[PDB]
Amino acid sequence: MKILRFNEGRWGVLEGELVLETDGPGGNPTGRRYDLASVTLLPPATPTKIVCVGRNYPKEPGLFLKGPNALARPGNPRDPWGTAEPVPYPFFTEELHYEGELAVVVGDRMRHVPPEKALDHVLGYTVAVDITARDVQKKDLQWVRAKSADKFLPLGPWLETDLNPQDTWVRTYVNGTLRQEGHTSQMIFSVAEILSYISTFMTLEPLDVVLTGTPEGVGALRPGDRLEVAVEGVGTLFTLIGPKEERPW
Amino acid sequence: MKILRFNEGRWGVLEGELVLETDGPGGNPTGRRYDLASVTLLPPATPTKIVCVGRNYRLPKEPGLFLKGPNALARPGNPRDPWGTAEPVPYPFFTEELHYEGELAVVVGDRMRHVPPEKALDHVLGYTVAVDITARDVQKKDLQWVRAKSADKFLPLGPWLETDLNPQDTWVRTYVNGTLRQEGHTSQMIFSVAEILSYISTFMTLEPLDVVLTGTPEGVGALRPGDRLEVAVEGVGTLFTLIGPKEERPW
Repeated sequence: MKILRFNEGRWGVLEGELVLETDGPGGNPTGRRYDLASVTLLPPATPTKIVCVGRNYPKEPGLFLKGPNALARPGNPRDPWGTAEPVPYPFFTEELHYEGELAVVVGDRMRHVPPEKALDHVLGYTVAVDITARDVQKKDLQWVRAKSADKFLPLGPWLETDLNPQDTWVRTYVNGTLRQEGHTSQMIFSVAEILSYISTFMTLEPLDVVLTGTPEGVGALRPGDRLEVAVEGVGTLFTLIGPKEERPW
Repeated sequence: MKILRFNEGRWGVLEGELVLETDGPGGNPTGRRYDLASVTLLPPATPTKIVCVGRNYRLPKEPGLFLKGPNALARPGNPRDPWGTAEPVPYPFFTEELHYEGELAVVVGDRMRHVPPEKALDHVLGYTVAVDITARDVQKKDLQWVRAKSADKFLPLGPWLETDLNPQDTWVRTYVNGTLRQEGHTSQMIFSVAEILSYISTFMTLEPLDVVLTGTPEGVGALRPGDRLEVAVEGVGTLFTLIGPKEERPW
């Protein structure tokens, strides 16, 4: 089942081309319905925090954080490039990378949850583009500016509630050209193991977002570049890079 | 004035020993009042994120930064009964090098994006106190300081925020089990509060009620289960917190 957030933070379930509004994620229908093209798609979550895995394609998962300010609206499939929220090419970097990833939206609070019970706390899966500024990532104290600058996390188009996270494909296309491709069965740490690990020291709240890592093929980006990340059984995330920004003031 | 959050996420202003409830932070009074001793003090903010500064007391060219998730927030001890109300910070199973760092904390009032240093402070709602709990061992080995700085309860915050203050003219003092361990004058900050907020805003938009930590003075030492911590910031207040028993295997 596809669950989405749209317009002024509304929730709904996608029924073909019809968006059936619900009271809360996957909740009872309110009675309103909208044509998919007529709504403004939003990241399918309202996270208190975003936890991301490093190399996943290490005795334990490497983790880093992104603030919610990194979230960027996904392009509406009915009009991709005309609606996707642009990721400004930062003035502080010159090594901007992209990383297509499978993303997890937590459904139930998780604290000290064993691997075998981890997926039961998942609301659904969605797609993300972990934007990275590699040049500052090497010289900064921590990856704050490198991974958590504004819009460094396009997320969407919606989440799928029924899926086998360890058996799906992630394909990233840059300007129509396939640049990344990977099978989640090749994950060093499974989604379940990742969520479980995190829960040992950090409680995951309902609707928090967890990035599962990026496959091989990470390349550079240029202003104007158009990205398309398709994840079998989930959906396709459309996002693009905006023009180079100048000095802040 | 002193603004606080209490009970079921209610906001209020402090007058002596009375908490006067308001509609939002510093908002209109509702007409309800409570005795301080009768309410459950909460961290004075509901941050979308917590941005922290690294070394900042007397050298880096730019402020070093790191994040903490809201899960790190821990209730401040109520000044009317400190040790009996403060939310304990469990001594984690994953570390054996837990350290304390008392710090001045800032609570953002108005959204900040590309704000120059000279306009920074005008966007501040107020100032409060914090203890940046740190697990030093994992901090050296892990990929990033996630469990080193963002483990549950790694951020006691409170007791409340002060709206009227000169951030660069106050003292931060940390006491452990009745003994002074840290003492720093904020005028000795490498980066001023205004510069820190400004810097952050050049790439990261700060939302209303986000929290920003401004670094810690010398005196960072090791903690032990049962330690009673007090961080006093002149003109702001005193944050009371404590370390709980060491935890064992997660499951």
